[PDB]
Amino acid sequence: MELWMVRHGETLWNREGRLLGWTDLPLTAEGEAQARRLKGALPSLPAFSSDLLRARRTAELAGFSPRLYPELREIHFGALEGALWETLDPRYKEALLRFQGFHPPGGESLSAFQERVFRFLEGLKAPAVLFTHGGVVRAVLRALGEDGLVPPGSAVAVDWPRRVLVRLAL
Ligand SMILES: [Cl-]
Repeated sequence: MELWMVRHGETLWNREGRLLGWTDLPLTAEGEAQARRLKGALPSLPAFSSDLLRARRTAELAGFSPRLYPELREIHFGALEGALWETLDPRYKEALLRFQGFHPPGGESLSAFQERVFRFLEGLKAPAVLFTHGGVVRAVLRALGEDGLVPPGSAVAVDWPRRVLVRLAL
């Protein structure tokens, strides 16, 4: 199944290196511009979006009218929401870099997070554009053997559950 995964545009925390999960931060001005540049650049397929503001806004600016679904949310960082990456306890940093064995206090375990994400992908019947978050895009790419590092406001197409098709960074 062809699936376009769009990482929402820049927020102040994506810029200052602060963990951003369920905190409902808005896109920066540049983040909004990144979203606007996607309009007309992505296939006009049916759209689905995380319910968090920044994701919904990116969809809107990119010319879409997505159905809001919480399963597309970034992982919940719990007590570590907004936590500065610099001073993040080495154990969390390591776990987050390896993308495994990470369960932020009060947040979701990486296992529960990836389960709701892949469960959502399994429920899709026809190709679509998913306006989501960095951790979601990363989970998908990692499962596919490839790096899950794309920049904010960018999109990557994947033929789930097989491989990556194209990476769009404008
Ligand atoms: Cl993100």
